[PDB]
Amino acid sequence: HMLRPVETPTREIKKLDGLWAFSLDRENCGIDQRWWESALQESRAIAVPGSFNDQFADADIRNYAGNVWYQREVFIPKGWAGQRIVLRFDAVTHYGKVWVNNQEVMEHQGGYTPFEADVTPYVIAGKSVRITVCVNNELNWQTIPPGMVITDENGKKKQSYFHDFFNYAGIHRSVMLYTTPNTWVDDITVVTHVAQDCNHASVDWQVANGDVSVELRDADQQVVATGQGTSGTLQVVNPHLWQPGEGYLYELCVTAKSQTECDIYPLRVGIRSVAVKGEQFLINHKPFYFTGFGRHEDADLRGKGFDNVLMVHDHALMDWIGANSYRTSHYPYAEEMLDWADEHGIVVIDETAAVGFNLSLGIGFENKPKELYSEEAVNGETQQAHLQAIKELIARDKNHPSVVMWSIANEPDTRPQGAREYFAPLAEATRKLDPTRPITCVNVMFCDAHTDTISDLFDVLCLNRYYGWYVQSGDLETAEKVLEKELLAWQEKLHQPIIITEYGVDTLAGLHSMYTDMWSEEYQCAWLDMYHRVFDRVSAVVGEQVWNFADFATSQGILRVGGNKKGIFTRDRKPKSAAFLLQKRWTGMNFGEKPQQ
Amino acid sequence: HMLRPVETPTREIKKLDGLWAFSLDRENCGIDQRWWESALQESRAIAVPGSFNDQFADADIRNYAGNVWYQREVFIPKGWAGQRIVLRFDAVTHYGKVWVNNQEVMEHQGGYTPFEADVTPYVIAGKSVRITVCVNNELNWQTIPPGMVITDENGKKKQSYFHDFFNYAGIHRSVMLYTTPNTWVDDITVVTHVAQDCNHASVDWQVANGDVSVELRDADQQVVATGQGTSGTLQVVNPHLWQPGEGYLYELCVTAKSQTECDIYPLRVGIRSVAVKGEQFLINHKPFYFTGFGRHEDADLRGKGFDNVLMVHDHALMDWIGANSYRTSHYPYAEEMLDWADEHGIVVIDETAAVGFNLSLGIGFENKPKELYSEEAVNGETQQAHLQAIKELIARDKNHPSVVMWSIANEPDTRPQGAREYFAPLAEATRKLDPTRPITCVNVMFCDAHTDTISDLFDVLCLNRYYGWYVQSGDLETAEKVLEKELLAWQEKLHQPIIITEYGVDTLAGLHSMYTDMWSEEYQCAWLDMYHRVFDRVSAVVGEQVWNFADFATSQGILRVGGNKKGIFTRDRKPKSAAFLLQKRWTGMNFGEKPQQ
Ligand SMILES: CCCCCC[C@@H]1NC[C@@H](O)[C@H](O)[C@H]1C(=O)O
Ligand SMILES: CCCCCC[C@@H]1NC[C@@H](O)[C@H](O)[C@H]1C(=O)O
Repeated sequence: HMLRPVETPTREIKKLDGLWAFSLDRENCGIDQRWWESALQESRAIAVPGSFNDQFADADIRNYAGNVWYQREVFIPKGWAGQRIVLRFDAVTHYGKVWVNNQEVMEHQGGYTPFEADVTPYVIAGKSVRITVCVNNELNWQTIPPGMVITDENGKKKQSYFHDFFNYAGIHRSVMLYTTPNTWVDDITVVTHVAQDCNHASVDWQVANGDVSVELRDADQQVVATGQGTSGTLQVVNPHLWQPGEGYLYELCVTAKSQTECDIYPLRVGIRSVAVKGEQFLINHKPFYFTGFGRHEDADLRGKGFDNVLMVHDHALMDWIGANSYRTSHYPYAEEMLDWADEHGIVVIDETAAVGFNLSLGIGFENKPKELYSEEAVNGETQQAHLQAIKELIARDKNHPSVVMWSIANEPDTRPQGAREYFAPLAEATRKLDPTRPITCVNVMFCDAHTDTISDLFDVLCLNRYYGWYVQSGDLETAEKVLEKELLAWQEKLHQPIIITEYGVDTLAGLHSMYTDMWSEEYQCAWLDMYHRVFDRVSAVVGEQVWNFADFATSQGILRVGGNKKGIFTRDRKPKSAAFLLQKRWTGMNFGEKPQQ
Repeated sequence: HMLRPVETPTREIKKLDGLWAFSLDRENCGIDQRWWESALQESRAIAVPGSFNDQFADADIRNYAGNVWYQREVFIPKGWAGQRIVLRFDAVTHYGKVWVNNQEVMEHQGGYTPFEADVTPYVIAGKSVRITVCVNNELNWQTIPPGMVITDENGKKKQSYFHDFFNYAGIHRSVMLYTTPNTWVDDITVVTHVAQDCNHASVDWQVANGDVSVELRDADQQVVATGQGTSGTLQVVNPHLWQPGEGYLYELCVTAKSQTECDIYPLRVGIRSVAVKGEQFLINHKPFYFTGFGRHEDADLRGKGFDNVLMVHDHALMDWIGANSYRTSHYPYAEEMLDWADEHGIVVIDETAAVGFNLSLGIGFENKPKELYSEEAVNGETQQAHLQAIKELIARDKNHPSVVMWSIANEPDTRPQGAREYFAPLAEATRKLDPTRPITCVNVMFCDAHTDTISDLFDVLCLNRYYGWYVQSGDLETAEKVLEKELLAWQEKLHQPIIITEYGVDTLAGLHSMYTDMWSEEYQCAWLDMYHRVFDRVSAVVGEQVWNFADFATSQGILRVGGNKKGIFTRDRKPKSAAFLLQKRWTGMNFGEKPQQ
């Protein structure tokens, strides 16, 4: 049971603020020598939140595999003698184990979701405790995402993985201590139903030794509904709906009264209905059309570290270009992202970190498990770890009205028997963990309409298609034919709504061509344009998401010229020519509505 | 009297073909030691045609001022015992003096026009003579263009000049030996009149001890007119006219019969009428609208050297983009250019090399004659040299139907009294040297409508305007207002047709901006677009020529990031985004007709 921290009977002191002591451990003696005991040797200042790889311009820190130590002292605020205090890590990429002054208090696997522990017994209010963090950036076959650690003859660990983006690690987001009353709200769940768009209710179901009443206050803070019951309610309402263009928010505030002290938790709600009918995706009983991007949490110097200016600027760009939706590509994003999405009515495809369950999308000319689904590779523990990743993503983003669909994985290889054996239970478990949202699994190119094995276990079909790029390279005529043929094949086979969640081409900013050859800005424009002409001719396609909003870092190889260049913007957010192409189509269309051509 | 070499009683052996011996002369002892006597010492292979500056990747050859020696042996063809043979240099940039085996035979000042000498007495037919050329790249106040040589304390000559483009030198074009019969055509002049577009004649006037008859053969080689008379004729005709879109060519062939031997010269003619009426420029009695470029003869490695692939490719680009006209910016171009223009119906503004008669367009923070028009600077000899440059340009391109206007100079400073004193006689002398074409002088920005002194001495007003770039920098709103105000002021003051012969902005390929700030591709697009919206609101503007077709080399300075970047194409001919902007406007308009907005 987890909620995002906020105010009044609750209060934060964040240690996000500032520089920590940081150290490597090339021989992994930190645990043996109990480094959490003393203040570190060999410590250098590092900034949190932020990846550790790019911060020191050193290829050895950058390419490190192992454990790293983050440590900082802090003064525990003194008006906190009688309240309950928690230590919350909003993300520690891959694995983290924390000591609060010689006392292990938490441990976590999963680099993208928050994890907290009550630390009341282990701290002296009014004085300073020392926080030590042990961070592991290693991936094996039971981590979400999977990878393999390669140890050379000399014990240097080098991490290989099967996804594009670079394996940035560290404390990527918020680290804070926050206090709730000893009687406190611990979890909230809100569900919205709507009929003729002027007439429904907000079911609730709450959970910590406190009798609870909930007021549903206005944007004007005018109250229009009231309930009581730990097992919640159905507050019935005639309302203004949370819509894609505007995203209205009521405020449902839950009051947890114990007979002495009280706690109250403010939770914003968007009144909207999501469903799939035939080949139509409907938000509030109207067929929506998705436009926008796959994104990444990547940026210069800070890696995957959260940054407010970046969020403000990237939403300004996305707003300008006319995007209405995005997918949290290949891991759960910072919650600040989803909060922004709620206030602005941005439609979001929420996705777990389950990427790389595929051993066919390689560079060439170089020792893998020859069976993807097996005891050596993706096995039962992997499945359990995956289900737990689904449970953490859902427990954190269930109430967000902007999250409109759950993505279980991205681009697994579905051809082997055992893909369906691995995925079907996860598809079912996910539906039972949130029956109010449709479910998806993003589908790779070579698992075509004929060969794919699991897409009928999901509500929406999300395709990643690169005809004319990785195959039929340079050939816009042939690729157009292939793309039309496979889209009609998919619509014939499943009669589900189709979103093209990935389509894009590597483009060097400033490379121009009078031909329309690959890597050129002219080719990025003509290729996106040919895709758009096809989408507009297939009734089932309800959504387009250009593969990347910006250029991002990847591991080194012959396929990646300083990373992935499929961005519409450069890594410093400057637009390639295709940006204006996109802006013309996406602002020239009626909002949320499929282009009539 | 000069004509371009061609065939049958005439025949070429070109020494353009191939590598010559080349040498510097840092102490100028080549003339004293009569290097033309022997085969050179210290000689390295060099390619002709082509500048010498960029060919060796050496900054000292590149930045040299002085004399250089070109020398090659050649075998004089033996079936040339009884015909007359000439040595023709199509261009030797700035100055050249040639010895044909210890016999000075020619000398020339003027780096852009051909010069030839009969060499019959000085050669043994059937054996090989040695050709030595002395080339000077220096500019003083009596050269077209003017410059000043700066000699430092150690006698190193460094050339300063007052124009943008780099002072490339050498043998830039064709060097050939060609034979005519001892009775030969020596000069031709053709004039075209046309009334209701189905009804007029071709006046002629011919000139070398030969009785002459002229047949006017078809594209089908069908004869439709015939004359005789050294003093020519008026062949009256009902015809298909030389038009801008197509450029039909008759062939007028002149037959020079002596009683024994004969010579005949083929000369293509375009039947078209050019005139100015009010604020209208008419080709064949219809108002034309100019689109296209200022160009340059500049390209990688070869400098200003002529190259056939470059001509084919640049015309393919210009054709694609929709350009119908161009100005031979800042010197006469290769005649092959004007021949191409004739066959393709490209309208050309022909311009002399008289650039830099202005000492106000400088970079800053650095000794010039404080009076531009004076004995120290532009004086009477400069005027005579300028008139001779006008005479050479006109004698070479008079018959070309594509040449539709003569440009006397580019961007002189007209404010001082003495600008009108210098220019008026040249304007008159030019009208009397070709009364069939309108006359222009390209006008610089700071000689505004109020202050300019000489524009009323010319038929067409050609403006070079850079509001929003060099002034009101970045400000599209303010610059738009200024540009409209000055264009209406010019139309009010002179009621002449206005061509904007220069408008452009420096643009780094691949620099992009979400603002529309300078040096960005987005700014090049928005600035050209604002100019186009203004032009379309002023009745007198009949022509637009974006300043540069491609990026070109300039001398070093703080204003030029690796040269001038105002090109629409890069120096390797790849398009910036604005190229598509241009292609949309220029191909979306009715041909030769002003955009109705
Ligand atoms: C032949 C199949 C090619 C799959 C390649 C498409 C990949 N999908 C997942 C994304 O994270 C990658 O960046 C994308 C790519 O490589 O740019
Ligand atoms: C303030 C007046 C500025 C004049 C500058 C305009 C110049 N006209 C002549 C061209 O040869 C130059 O390239 C152009 C420029 O500099 O790019």
